[PDB]
Amino acid sequence: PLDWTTFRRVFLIDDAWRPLMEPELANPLTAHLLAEYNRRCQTEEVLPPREDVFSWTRYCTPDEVRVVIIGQDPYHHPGQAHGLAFSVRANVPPPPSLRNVLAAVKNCYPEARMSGHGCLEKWARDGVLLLNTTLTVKRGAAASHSRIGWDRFVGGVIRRLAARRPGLVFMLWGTHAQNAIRPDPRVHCVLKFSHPSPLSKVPFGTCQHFLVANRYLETRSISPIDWSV
Amino acid sequence: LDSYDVTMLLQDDNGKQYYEYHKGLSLSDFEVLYGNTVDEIIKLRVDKIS
Amino acid sequence: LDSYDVTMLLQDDNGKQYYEYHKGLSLSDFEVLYGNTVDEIIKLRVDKI
Repeated sequence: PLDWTTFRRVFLIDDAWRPLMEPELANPLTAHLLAEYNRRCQTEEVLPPREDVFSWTRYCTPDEVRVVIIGQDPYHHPGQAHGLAFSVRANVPPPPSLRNVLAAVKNCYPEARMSGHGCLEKWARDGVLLLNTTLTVKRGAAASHSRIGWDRFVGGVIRRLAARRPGLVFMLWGTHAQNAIRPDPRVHCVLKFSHPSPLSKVPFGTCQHFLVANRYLETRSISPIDWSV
Repeated sequence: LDSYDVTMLLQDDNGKQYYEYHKGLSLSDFEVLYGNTVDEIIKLRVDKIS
Repeated sequence: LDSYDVTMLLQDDNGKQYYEYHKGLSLSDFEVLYGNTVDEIIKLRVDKI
């Protein structure tokens, strides 16, 4: 029933993501997930807008992915979310967790030129896949669309991405990312830390994932990520 | 394994106050929600439900 | 500077509950307070004063 050509046109999905996403259209859950998303869109204010839901497929191809950073659901206020985990639109002052991510980058790289902005498109074009497990949210309600099927769909995309070849870097921040995404640590470079939230047990500014990931890439003869943003 | 309800009374840049209700979250989810909060907190309620 | 009244209902390892009260905290104070809490959180109340 669900046709790839229609699905990618409706959601503005880059066709380079086809081998990784098209098999999800044979999962009967996908039809229920799409009908529930279509129905929520008519009865409530759904974020991010439709053209942004899959912006994460548009910055780089599956073969250009080097690092996977897992998020939960999008920011729930208008103008914040744009389809990438943690990232905010350019005119938006970075919310507290994102400020802590940016401070950890600057502590890792004192010579990095930081803009003070929170738009992470530069990282995304460089193979930093900033992926939320839940792709939509009702305005003003965190995790409101967390049980309609997005995590199963996205879970499928990540599994096929991870299976393509060994050597991905995974940065898993907080309990939720660590419980949901469990890659084989002998196949991929699996990096774990507490969440960047100011409420975490340890200050996120002390996180060295950015340096550890770059030392890993060098051992595989891959050029490092420039973390400046 | 604990689940929580979260209620916030926030104030926007125009001085308008509004409620937000977040239901059945884990304590880790509450911590993520807090780190995404930008408007001024007037009231915050966090209650274990299970 | 916004100051807050912070109330917590906590549960110790023996399953005994107890209240802790904090008056005049900033949001940064609350964050350090929350981060350092080891007992199980039953209730949290943060109110601008």
